[PDB]
Amino acid sequence: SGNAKIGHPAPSFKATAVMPDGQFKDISLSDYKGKYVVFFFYPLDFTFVSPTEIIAFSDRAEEFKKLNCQVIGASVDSHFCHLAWINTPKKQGGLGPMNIPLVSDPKRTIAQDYGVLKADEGISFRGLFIIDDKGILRQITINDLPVGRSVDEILRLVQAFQFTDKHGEVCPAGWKPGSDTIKPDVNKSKEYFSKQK
Amino acid sequence: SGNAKIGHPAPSFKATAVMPDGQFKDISLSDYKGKYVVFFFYPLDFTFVSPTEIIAFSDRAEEFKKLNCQVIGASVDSHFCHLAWINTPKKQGGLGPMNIPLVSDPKRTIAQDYGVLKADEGISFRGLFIIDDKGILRQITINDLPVGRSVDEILRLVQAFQFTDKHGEVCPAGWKPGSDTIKPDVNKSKEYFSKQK
Amino acid sequence: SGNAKIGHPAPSFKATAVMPDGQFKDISLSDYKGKYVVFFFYPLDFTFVSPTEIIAFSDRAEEFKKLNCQVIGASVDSHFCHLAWINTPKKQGGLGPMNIPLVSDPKRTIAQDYGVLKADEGISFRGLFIIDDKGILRQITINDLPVGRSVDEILRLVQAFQFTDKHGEVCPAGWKPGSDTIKPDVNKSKEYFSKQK
Amino acid sequence: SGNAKIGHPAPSFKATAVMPDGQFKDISLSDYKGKYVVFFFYPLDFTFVSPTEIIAFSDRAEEFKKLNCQVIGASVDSHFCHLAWINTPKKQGGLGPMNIPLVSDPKRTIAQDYGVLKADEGISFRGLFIIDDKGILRQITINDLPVGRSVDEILRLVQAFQFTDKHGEVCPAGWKPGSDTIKPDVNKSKEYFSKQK
Amino acid sequence: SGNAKIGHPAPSFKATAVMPDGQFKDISLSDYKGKYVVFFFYPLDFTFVSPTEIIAFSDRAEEFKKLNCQVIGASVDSHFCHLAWINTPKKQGGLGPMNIPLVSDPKRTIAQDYGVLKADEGISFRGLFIIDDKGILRQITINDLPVGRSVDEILRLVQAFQFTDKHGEVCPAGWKPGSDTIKPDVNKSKEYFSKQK
Amino acid sequence: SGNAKIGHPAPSFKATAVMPDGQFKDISLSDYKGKYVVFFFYPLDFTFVSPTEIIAFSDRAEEFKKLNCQVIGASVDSHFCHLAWINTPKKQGGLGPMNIPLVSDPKRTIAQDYGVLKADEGISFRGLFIIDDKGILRQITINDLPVGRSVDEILRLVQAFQFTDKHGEVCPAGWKPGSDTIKPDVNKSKEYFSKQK
Amino acid sequence: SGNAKIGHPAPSFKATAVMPDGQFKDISLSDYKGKYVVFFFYPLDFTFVSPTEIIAFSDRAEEFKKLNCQVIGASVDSHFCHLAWINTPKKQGGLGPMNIPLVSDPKRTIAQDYGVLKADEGISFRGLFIIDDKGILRQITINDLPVGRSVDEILRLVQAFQFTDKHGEVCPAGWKPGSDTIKPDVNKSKEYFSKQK
Amino acid sequence: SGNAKIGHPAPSFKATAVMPDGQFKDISLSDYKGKYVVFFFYPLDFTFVSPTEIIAFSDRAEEFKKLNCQVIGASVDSHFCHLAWINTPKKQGGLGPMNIPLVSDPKRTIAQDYGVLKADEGISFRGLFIIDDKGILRQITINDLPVGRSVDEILRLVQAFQFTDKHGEVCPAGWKPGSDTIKPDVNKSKEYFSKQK
Amino acid sequence: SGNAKIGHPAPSFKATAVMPDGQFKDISLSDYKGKYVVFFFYPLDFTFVSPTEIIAFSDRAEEFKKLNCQVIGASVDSHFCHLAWINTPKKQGGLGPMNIPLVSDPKRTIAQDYGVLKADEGISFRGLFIIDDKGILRQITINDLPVGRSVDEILRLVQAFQFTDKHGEVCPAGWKPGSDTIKPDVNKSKEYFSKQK
Amino acid sequence: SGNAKIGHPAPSFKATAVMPDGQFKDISLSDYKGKYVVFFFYPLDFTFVSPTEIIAFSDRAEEFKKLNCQVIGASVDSHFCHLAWINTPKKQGGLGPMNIPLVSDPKRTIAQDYGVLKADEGISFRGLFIIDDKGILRQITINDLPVGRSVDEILRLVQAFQFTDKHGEVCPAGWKPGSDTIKPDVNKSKEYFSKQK
Repeated sequence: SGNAKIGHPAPSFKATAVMPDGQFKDISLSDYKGKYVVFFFYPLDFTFVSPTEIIAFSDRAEEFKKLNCQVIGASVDSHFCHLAWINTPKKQGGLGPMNIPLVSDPKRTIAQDYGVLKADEGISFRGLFIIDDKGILRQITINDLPVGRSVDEILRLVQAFQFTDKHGEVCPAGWKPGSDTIKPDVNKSKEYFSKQK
Repeated sequence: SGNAKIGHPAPSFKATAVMPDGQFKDISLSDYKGKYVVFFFYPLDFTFVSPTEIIAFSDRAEEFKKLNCQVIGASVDSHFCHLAWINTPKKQGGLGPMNIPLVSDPKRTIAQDYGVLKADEGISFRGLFIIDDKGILRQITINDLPVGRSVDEILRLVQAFQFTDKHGEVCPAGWKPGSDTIKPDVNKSKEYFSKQK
Repeated sequence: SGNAKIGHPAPSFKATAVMPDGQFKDISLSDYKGKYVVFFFYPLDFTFVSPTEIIAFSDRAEEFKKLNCQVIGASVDSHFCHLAWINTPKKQGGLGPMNIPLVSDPKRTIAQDYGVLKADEGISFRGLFIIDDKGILRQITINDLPVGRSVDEILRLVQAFQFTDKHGEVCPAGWKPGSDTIKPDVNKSKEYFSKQK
Repeated sequence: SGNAKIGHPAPSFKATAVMPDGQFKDISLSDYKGKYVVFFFYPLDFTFVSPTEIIAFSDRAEEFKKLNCQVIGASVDSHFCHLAWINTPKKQGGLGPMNIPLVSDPKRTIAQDYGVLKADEGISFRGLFIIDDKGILRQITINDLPVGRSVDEILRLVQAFQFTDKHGEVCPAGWKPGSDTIKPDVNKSKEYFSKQK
Repeated sequence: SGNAKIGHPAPSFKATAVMPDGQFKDISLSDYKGKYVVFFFYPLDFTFVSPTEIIAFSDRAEEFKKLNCQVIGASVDSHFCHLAWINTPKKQGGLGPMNIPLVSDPKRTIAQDYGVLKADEGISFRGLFIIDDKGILRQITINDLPVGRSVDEILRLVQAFQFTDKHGEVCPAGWKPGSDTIKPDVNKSKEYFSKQK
Repeated sequence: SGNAKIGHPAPSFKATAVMPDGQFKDISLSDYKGKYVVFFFYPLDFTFVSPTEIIAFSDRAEEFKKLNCQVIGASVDSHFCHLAWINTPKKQGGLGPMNIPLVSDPKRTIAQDYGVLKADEGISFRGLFIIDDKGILRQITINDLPVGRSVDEILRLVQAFQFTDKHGEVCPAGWKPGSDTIKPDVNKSKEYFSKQK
Repeated sequence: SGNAKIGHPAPSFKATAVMPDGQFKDISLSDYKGKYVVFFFYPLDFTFVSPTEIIAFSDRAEEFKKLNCQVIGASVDSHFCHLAWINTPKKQGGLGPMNIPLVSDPKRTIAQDYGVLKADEGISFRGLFIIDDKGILRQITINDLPVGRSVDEILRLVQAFQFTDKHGEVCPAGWKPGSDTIKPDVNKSKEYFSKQK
Repeated sequence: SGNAKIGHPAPSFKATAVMPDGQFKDISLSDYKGKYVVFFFYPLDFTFVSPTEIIAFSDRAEEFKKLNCQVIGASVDSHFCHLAWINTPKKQGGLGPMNIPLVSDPKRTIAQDYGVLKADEGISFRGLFIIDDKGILRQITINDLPVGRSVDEILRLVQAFQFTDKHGEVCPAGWKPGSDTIKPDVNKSKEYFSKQK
Repeated sequence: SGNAKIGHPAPSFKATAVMPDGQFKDISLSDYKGKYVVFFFYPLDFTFVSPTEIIAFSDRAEEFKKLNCQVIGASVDSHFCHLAWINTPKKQGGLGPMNIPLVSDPKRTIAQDYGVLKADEGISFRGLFIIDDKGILRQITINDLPVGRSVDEILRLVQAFQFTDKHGEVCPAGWKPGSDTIKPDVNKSKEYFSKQK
Repeated sequence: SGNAKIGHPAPSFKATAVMPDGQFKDISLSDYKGKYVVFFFYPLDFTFVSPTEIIAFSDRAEEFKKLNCQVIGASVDSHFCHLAWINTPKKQGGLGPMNIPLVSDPKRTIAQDYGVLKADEGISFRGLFIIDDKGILRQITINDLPVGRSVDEILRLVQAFQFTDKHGEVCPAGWKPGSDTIKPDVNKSKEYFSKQK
């Protein structure tokens, strides 16, 4: 969990990234205070699972946008290496044009802060972080190096967390838009448990 | 995450537990050595979101068993409390009969070892952990209190890691049984991008 | 025991509690300045000796009210577990309606502060503390698990104390209202010593 | 309480004491292993509440021997001061012939180990420790100066404990020889709850 | 010696004492400012050598008042014990009426302050401290437990110092009033050595 | 004071001294085991109250030899300074021949051990010690600088100590050879308190 | 400079490199014990001054080889990066085929060891070290980011060092093969200075 | 190395130097802001590679002045040891007149600050630091004792840096005045790369 | 050297000396500010080499006066000792009248300061220090115990140091008044060296 | 001063020196255990007092040779500076043919050990140390820079010590060969003091 604890302000940071239009702007998590943010880390540039999951995100970038949610990727590689990677063709193992910002963390501080730094390699694991509109860490997901994440599950989550923040109800197990939620009140909750069995 | 580090042995533990046939028993992580384990904490017994997750896991227990994987719940609550809750009918917010064991971590030391303890409440967060038959932790998943987790996603994840553990290939984003995988070699990986891109 | 010392103010604390009217409320020791307080811990909820000790106190609650004294009980169990227990009938091992508020000490801090923490189990022994309307500890009592306490001996004590408070005349051994008291002076004490044998 | 923790070996001690027959003699708490012990402190000699306590314990010392229970009393006063006090007629604030032994804790180390020391004046409060035949502390009772203790209650305790020892069964609230006990098992306990109320 | 240094101000103290008249009165060493003071300690109350000493001073008291000198004795025994001792026919070791005050040092602190505390026994030694009107310790005497002190010799000392305090001269070996003295000047000294041996 | 504690062996020492026969030797406390010793310091050589005090001893040397007691003097002055003082006419303020050994402590270590070292002046106070044949410190006497000490008094003591040593009785206050002693026993002591007045 | 000190063994290291024949190999600096080594660091990959420096070395490699001198390049970038770079057309800013191993140092330990890490960027400066066939560092050269080094100069140094390692003489300023060298003696030195200056 | 880091203000210093014009003078690196400074250390006065190195800089000095660059030499040798040497004809090994100041560092503090001190001998290595007009160090060159340096290379470097300084373009390897340079921009850098092999 | 640093303010001190005109006086080194000072130490009083050294300075004091130089003797011996020793016939190993102050350092603090205390003895080595008219120490001379210093050499030194302070010229080896001195200039020094052999 | 202490072994050292026969060699104070040794420091080569001092010792070298004493010079200057200055003719300010070795102390650690280092300047005061054939320091002489030492005296001192070590007598002030001495015994010395006055 590093220094990022769920329920608390997510570790801040200011890094150089590759915007969805080429060119290098200095992005800060803080610049998004007001929008949800799916900040995810991936191992190394020019590897395998990575391009598959980072492309999967850029492509669906719109779906997240319709949720006032800004996705943001990051690795320990330099921005120059990031650019070179996006220019590389997909069929060739590259990312190709991106609709998502890609952050570089060559100090590995952003990594240490989020506790996803595989020290023995100076690499970061497949950590994903869902921090909300106010800056509070709401979900954290880490996978070992051989297994990619699921944009769908991560979408489900954001919607989920966005619901609760505005309805004072809680999302039962495996909730999805339309599913039954429940009132977190000893009495009021029985209106949910009752219609179960 | 506290002490649990993906890629290393999952912190061990010895704790009292209410087995599926009712009745207590001292359980140890090691006991389950040789098969996958999905260890998951939930804040408190008699709550609202928790009951849904725990029950979802119980019922889907066979699915996990087929996957040669043991599901184990966990909470700071005492076994006496656990039992009492399982003994409460579902329509009253109770668990009902269980197919899974519910460990009890009253010294809050286990939650500690899994960096899932919400110190300001002596209660754990909605953290999940999947460790493999060799004892190494392969994936940490943590949710803020309001949003329940997804059994399907965990199943996907277990299947994933298993696939990679026995095949020597890696799993692309969103991978599921049937999907294409990518040979983690610089060259032999083109056979994947050459089409799956 | 712990930070609780006979003579000095009683370790402060603020915890959630289940109010007599079956309602959650954050209570503080301090909110009782001006009244004597009998603060007692009990191992766990849904146990055996314990339910006898608190119904004892809950039933004979008026007897303390007469003596302007609040009886507050507490264990490390969640206020959800607490309510659940009070909702379990007595013939089934429950508590049934209470006239005494029950407190949840999940972070174990209150038990640690009063020295009644049974480390190796994250449980509290059966410690009872009687505190005067000024807030300073007057009498402390701890029983090992198997042996429940005596609601009469507390009654006796809470009375003997309020007596010394208003008379500056000490209570001899086995004292009870009506019993002869002895004057704390070298001479005015024989008025008690000669009148015995 | 000090180094005195219930469930653990009661703080050892070796002091000079004034035997029942007069005659001084260094005795050690270990000397009484194999027998239950009622070790109690009293503020000072030639005081008030105190003698009412040590004679009461001395006279009913019979009932304790009938329980293979040794009673020992102590104060920071020297042994020469204890003899002089047993040799001072009751009717004059004195003790008179003693059945139980009184130990002198001049260096105050014993009061410290049991944490009954009232530092602000080199005196010990009214603390009582009922320790058993194995040497483990089973009950701690401590009183503020103005209020003497109850030999009946301590009797009840020394009785209740020995009961639980030999019966692996537990004594409810207010238990006294004859009254129903309860058994520490979710099912068997019902036998107790099923009745009462 | 603990804190008592010759030539420096004697360690201050404020203890409860049994006054010559009979009542208990807090007394501070400073209270006797302006007067000389012979302060002495004795092991215990109800001992042997001790009372003989205490009695020697309580009587010769006048001789001391003559020398504008206050006398005070002390032990670690309580004041209650102190009184009980004076209220004991001197025929059987009591002290009987006292013209001197008996100081109670239960905290063992003032003793510690003079460095006459026999820690291994929590009892003081036969320490004698002569501190003058200006409040500064002028002489220290300490005897093992067996042998008492000498009111005579102490009287010679008090006498001696006072002399030098006024005449700016020094008293040679075993000097009693009326004996030659010597002017502390290389030259003026001759007036003594010449008239001597 | 210092390390020299009453009850334990006197701190050892090996210094250079001027023997009663002229010429120097290296003495050690130890060289005197089996015989009582009276070790006394004195401020400076060629002073006043000092020679009066020291000559007093060399003279009565015998009365001490008779008690199998060796007397030894010490100051921070070199041994050459000692030898020059003895060769200075008594009338001139010298010592003249001596029958007592005088040791030098030019490193103040012996004075520091006995805690008679007036640091601010690098001079030793008027401290005297009496150590038994077994070598343990029995009495310690220290006077400020302007007042000598009585040989007659430190003679009585040595006799008082040798007595208690071989008789099993204790020398009351003011004891002197031939005076009433008393047996330290609650009973066998009354043979003394009774025959008082 | 870091842990690199001319005169002592150059800091040992083992990292994954990309060999000339393409292909990854874990190289260790000891692997070349026996031949001179010109180890050099360069900022990042896909930069400017850097690739002009690296291909300049790959192209002139044979010159070093004739000198039994292994050359090795290094940067913080991953090996997958170093590979994607060599597989980039020189005109495209790439490196093209390479004739020297390019080590990866993602943990910045190697940089830190040679003290060429630019902390504020986690990028290495343009540092080059030339260590001999015994493993000891003989020369260190470092340039601020914006100015590339000069292969000619390196060549000259390697020759000059090798020259001295074999001719027991020393190379003067500006020296190139076939230039006047000098005897490190006070006399044969004149052989240079004289017929010269 | 030491306290000198390229990118930061070059360690400061002030020491006694022999001006090119003979006669002492306390020089300070700060006296040179506004202009580049090539600062070089050398082992010892009256050595071999040294004279050739310093005499070499002394001569080409005009080429540096041309470049608005001050050159300064330094050794642990005194100012006197220095002068004597300069006042020695080259044919004998001396330096002969100079056009460069020679700093003296008997304290060895300037060397430690530059990390060029050879502790085992209290002599420095052949370290040369070229620092710019703003005080910030730009290049560090250190050779082992046996091998002299190239005044040519320095020259190229001082030139190279001055260039990058004034032009905002980067100098490829080997770069000399006239040589091609690249625009440090992803795109604009291409107009140089396409012009290559 | 202790704190005695050549070229630094000689260590200050205030001690009780024995003035020439008989009698005692608290003297300080700052008292002699304005004149040169030859502060010499000597082991012990009443010894051998010492008096021969001190009466040598006493005897030739006028010569040091003619240079505005105060000579001061020092020893750890008390001022009383000093006086007795000066008041002892030379033929008897005494000093006889003294025209020089003899300071007393019974606290060894002054000796520790001039680092000449022979700690393992309490005595001091034959150390002499000559400090100038500004308080700065200009020469330290200390001999082992059996070899005495020579007043002549000390006179030569004072003359030389004073000379230098006046003519800003250094005195060659062995210099005496009238001897050829040298100008501390590289050039103007040839006036000395060239006029040599 | 430093680690050099009169009466203890002289701080050992090993340094390269320039033997009288020219051309280097590494000597160690140790290479002399058997011959007296006069070791002297001088601030700098090519200065002023210094030369006059060392050519002074070098000339009278035979003086000590016949006293089995070995003179040794030293300074921070390199052996190279040493030599250059040696070959420098006296009339130019140089030394010329030496008959004494001149160790070199570039580490400035030998001066440190001899507490003759002048830190602030990196030089060493004019300190001279005469150690005996057994390695123990006997005399330390240190002058401030401007004033040279005196061979004559040093010669006198070596002679003195040799005499004391050889005859068991001590040398009064200004002692020279032939001068009489005192037999270091109280009475025996008397045959010296009488021959005076």
